[PDB]
Amino acid sequence: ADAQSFLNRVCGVSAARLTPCGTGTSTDVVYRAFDIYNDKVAGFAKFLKTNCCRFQEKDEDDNLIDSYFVVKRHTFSNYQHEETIYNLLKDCPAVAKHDFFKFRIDGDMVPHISRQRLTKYTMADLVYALRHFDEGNCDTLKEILVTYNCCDDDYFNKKDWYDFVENPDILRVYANLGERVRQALLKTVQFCDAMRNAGIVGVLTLDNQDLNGNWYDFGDFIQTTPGSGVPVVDSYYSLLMPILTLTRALTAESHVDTDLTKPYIKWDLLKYDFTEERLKLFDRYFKYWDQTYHPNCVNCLDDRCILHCANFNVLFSTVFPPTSFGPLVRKIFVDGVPFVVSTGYHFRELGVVHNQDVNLHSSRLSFKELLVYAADPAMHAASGNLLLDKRTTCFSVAALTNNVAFQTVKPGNFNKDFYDFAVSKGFFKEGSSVELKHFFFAQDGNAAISDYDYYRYNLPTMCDIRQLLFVVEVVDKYFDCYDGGCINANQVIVNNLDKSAGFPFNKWGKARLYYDSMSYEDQDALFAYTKRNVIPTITQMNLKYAISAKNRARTVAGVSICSTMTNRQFHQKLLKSIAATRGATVVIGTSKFYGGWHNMLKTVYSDVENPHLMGWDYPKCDRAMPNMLRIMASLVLARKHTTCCSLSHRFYRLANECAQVLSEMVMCGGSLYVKPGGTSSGDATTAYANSVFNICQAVTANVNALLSTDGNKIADKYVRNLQHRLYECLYRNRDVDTDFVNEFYAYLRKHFSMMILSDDAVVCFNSTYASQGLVASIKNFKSVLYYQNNVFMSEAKCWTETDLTKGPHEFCSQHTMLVKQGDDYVYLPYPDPSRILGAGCFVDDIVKTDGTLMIERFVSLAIDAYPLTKHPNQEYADVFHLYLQYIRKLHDELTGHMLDMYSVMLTNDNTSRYWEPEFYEAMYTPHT
Amino acid sequence: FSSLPSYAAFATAQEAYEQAVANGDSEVVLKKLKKSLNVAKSEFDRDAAMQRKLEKMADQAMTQMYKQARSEDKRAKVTSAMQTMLFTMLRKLDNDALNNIINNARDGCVPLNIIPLTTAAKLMVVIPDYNTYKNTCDGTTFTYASALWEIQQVVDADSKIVQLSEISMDNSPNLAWPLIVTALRAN
Amino acid sequence: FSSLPSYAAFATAQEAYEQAVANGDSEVVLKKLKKSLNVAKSEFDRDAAMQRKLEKMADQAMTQMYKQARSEDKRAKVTSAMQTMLFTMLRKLDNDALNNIINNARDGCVPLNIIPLTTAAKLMVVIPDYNTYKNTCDGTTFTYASALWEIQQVVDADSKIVQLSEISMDNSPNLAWPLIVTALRA
Amino acid sequence: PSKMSDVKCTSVVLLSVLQQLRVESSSKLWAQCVQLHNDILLAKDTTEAFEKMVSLLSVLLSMQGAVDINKLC
RNA sequence: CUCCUGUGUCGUCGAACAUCGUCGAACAUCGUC
RNA sequence: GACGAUGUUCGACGAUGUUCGACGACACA
Ligand SMILES: [Zn+2]
Ligand SMILES: [Zn+2]
Repeated sequence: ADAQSFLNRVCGVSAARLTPCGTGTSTDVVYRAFDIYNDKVAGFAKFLKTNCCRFQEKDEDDNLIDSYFVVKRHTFSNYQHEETIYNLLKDCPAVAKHDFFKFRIDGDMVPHISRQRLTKYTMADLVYALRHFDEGNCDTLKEILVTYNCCDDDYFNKKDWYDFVENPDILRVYANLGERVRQALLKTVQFCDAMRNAGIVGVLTLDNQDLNGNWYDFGDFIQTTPGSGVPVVDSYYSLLMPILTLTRALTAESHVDTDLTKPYIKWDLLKYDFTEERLKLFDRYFKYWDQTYHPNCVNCLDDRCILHCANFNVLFSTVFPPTSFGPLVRKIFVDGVPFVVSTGYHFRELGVVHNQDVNLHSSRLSFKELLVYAADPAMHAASGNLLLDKRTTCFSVAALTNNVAFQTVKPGNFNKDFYDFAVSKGFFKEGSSVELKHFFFAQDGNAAISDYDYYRYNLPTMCDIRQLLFVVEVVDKYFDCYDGGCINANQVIVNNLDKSAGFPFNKWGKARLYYDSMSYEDQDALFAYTKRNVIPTITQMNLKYAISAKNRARTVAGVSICSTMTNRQFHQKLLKSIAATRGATVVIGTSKFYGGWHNMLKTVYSDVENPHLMGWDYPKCDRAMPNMLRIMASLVLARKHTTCCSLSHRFYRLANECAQVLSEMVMCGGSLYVKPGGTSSGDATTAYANSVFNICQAVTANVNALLSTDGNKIADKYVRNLQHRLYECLYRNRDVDTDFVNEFYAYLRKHFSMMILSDDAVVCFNSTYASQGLVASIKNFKSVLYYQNNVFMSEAKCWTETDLTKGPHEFCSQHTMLVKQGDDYVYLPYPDPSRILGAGCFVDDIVKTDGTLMIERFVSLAIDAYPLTKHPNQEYADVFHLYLQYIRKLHDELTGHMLDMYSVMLTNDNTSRYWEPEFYEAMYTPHT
Repeated sequence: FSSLPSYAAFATAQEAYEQAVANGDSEVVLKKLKKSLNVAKSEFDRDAAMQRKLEKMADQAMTQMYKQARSEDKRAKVTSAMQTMLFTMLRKLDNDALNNIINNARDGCVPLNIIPLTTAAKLMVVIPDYNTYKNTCDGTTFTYASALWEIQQVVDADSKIVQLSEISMDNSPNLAWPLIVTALRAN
Repeated sequence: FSSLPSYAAFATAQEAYEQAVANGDSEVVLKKLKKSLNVAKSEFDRDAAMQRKLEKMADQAMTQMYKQARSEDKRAKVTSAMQTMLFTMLRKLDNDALNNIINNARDGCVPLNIIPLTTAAKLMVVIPDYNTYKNTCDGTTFTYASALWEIQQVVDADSKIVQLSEISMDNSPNLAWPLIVTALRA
Repeated sequence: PSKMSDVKCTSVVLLSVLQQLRVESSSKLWAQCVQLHNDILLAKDTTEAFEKMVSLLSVLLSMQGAVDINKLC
């Protein structure tokens, strides 16, 4: 009939066995992902394609394969225009056939365009499926994974198949798309060359490319003089970049002739430069990215150029051998005695950087030269044994000794008198609400290395740079009210001067020895030396002995004294200005006593219209944090040095931060390993880089929530214009638009309020917007973490509170309770009673069991446990009353022991304040 | 405390006041002697308090000088320790393999991660399971890092010497894992 | 505060001042009695503050020594107080397995390895005499840790495997009797 | 109190006693003791925490350090 | 021979400053003889 | 020169408050 004639016309010449998928008219495919930008809409969303009539092709045996004949029905002007633009690009092999024809649909010559043999999905569909991930709505991703033999439905039958921590085989399942994505990139470069040669101008979007690589839809292309065409590939490459490392697109570049069926390239073992290789890779895959790429980020022009080129370097460094990164040693003669010291560094992100003050043939070593030579891992690794540690997958450098060290953790010390007292006061009964859950868990020798091995969660993550270097502007706006810069050595405030000094300096003393041995001139000289040289140091992981509720080990990282000593002078002014500011987003240094909790909460709630509360968590926050976001945090913190440091000084300070905190050599046991990335616990600026990263992820979730909605359905005109300009400032503008950055910052601060501490946040958002999709929800955080953090955030760890009279469900391990405090209603933080009782019953030293020597211990625990006395659950208040009665008993028996052992009274006339709730109650009221 | 000018005035005014109170004269002179006794005792207490201030300044100086004589001691001690450590670890370092791989580089600048990989004369393999041992260090000699190593002194997690014949498939649940194999680069 | 020499001076001064203000004298008398009270009260405050400082320093130095002594006692008596605490609170649990194990181990029937929990794992316990063997074991079943175990083999002190029908009252003195029995959890 | 809190506190005290007897100098034994301790502290059923307490106490009683007739007098 | 960074609170001790009081004692002014 | 009166001046003492420092402890990220 008519449909059969249409089908035979659609086949035409090819031996195409077509079956009418849908019917003989438009098919209206369900919700393909488009990347559109016109005068009305703008965004990367899922729209409703409705002007096509698809036919699926079958081969012999009449079973269906993955090739469709999409037939459009557009007007005559567009028909002739696309025919003219296709008659030029027809010779390109990265272009699907088109076969323009005319067919009498209703009686009058309707013109059709029939692109031939195109895959069910496009590249925009793959990118949207992997970037906006929903663990219960991922049908397109499953179909794409199955259709290309990455896996099979029995894989999705299992649990947590999508998770990156549980089931890390999804990395291999994804990497099975790498060669397909890489062939798509090569076909894109071919198409760009054809466009330039034919003199065609047009914007390349992702939704106009198959999952084979072929291009089509020459609708908005303009013809020009041949040889002077210009493709626009900003949105294409930028939206594509996060999946170039997820699917390991450039794995085939490690092989000989760049094909996976050949051996690896046996790179020269002494080679460390790899700059011509990086330029070749760029010119091969990103040829028409029209912004200068510096392989070595030491030649960059500012911090935005550093972020750009470091993104490209963190992609290209996955091709080169891992033994070619790290310090670049060199033979130095210290008075006719040959040393081996570091005179450079080769970063995976910052390229190659050489020290400027390298002096061969020295005569004598001063104190600061001895420091920089004893802190380098060069002399410690060049002299130690080789090491092949089969317990981990992390790179192992050398073993410093002749044998491995297996460090264990001990159990806690049972305080039996407090426990007997508690169970005499009617505690710890069967089926009670308050029970012991926090203990001192013991560990065996295999705990330190099994906890270091969790760095396997830090994968190379390439970031969408066009949105990362806008999110960085909004974050910098979040950090404007502070005052930072470099300080002299005599202005540095160091507290706890009797702590360890890292490795190897802990063989000779604590930090006091090295702060007293060095005059202020020596410290200033060392600091001014780290601005022209890279000092790679060694951190030391060692297990933590503290009370917790989970039986997993906890390590801490002790960074050297050189690194802390100079990082203090760099950052301490800004860090103190952050910790001494109230009313801001980053609530660091704000106390919870004397009405501080109420003030913080009232500041979060500030002006939001339909306020709900919300809080999330980062799974494996320190292990899985990508290196690009840590470099971004460092640059945002160092943006305060616009007058004290030049550009090269700031770059060398960034290089030092990287080489010392980000990818340094970790000594776990008695052996040196290579840390892939993350955050060092003992870094000077950890609780603040964490806050910058927190705000970065929240702003990213917000731009992903606003750009991924149908702009045709946003009822408000202001928000529609704001989404249009947001897309245009991400992917169509290279410069910084300070007016729109201020406008988006105001929008966020009005509709998405935050209370950020280090990787702990509480948000008071506008619930109507979040339901319409104009601010971030929990699903947007889940998606952003999946594609920008390589973790899966389970919604069982996040929370939401619709009633603001109850505070946050949890913030800084404290719950919130609205109590009446003298005609006023305030918010008070109360802990977990199990935590306070566990701190009472289990101590970490045998002398803390005596009690009478440790009454201030229980005074502090009762200060922390006071607000439980306002709880409607009676056992929660009984906790505080128990602590008070025990303090009284402790004082009584101490007085008895003093009167009997010795023979003198110890009234003290002032110890009766701790038995009564007035002290602790005044601890939670505003001063005056 | 008698080393001050006002102490003599104090003693003299006290003596005059005593000689006056031993007679009991009219109040016009007695009050003036009390005023002189003041001026004396007031300047006396002034200079005595100033003497206490200067003595405390001297004590602060003494403590500040007894602390520097220990800070310099500690500085010299840690300097000696650091450079002794450098010169000691350097003696197990300088050889022909290092001087050979450095002299092959473009400008003498080689990565650090290949210094022990190509110059170290002793390997240490830590092996968690038995299958890892079977696939890694089977036999007395094995190949790693493009070299040929020679097993000697395999020990266990307790640092007790394990014999090569005890590492079997059936005896593996009887010895403490991991085992730390030590090898020597065969020439 | 009443034992210092200034006590009598301050008391007499205050009493005379009250007696004089109760009299209603001229203005010079008020100021002169106030002067007496002034100097007396001032010197009394002086030596009383001296005594307060001395007593506070004494109490501080006494409590520091007390804390030192108690800390040393705690650190010294460890490893001998932890064990008695452990057994004190193990007797209080009053379990039927832990008490059985404790009683056997105090009689001599100590195990040789960790007591297993699986259905077919091996257990080896020492048995020092026949009467200890007489009540813990009948026939083949071996009752230990409040659970039935099935004997596999019994050895002597010199690892000379012995059977089950040979262990008896008359046949007891023909062995050395640290018989290591073996069994699996039934 | 309850028979669970007592068991957890006794397992804490028992592993302390074992650690003082230098069991840390045996990799396998210390690993098993740590496993039993951490499993008693996370237990929910009282009938399994008692089995693991049996196992841990059997680790203690198989040595010859603690004189048992004097402690249990 | 091992225990990191930062924040915040409590306790003890010490120092400096200000105010008030306990005061001791010089006088700078006023009225009178 | 004395009488009376106020206040100014230092030092010791007591207290309060403020701020800094040293040591100990507790909590949090
Ligand atoms: Zn650049
Ligand atoms: Zn600066």
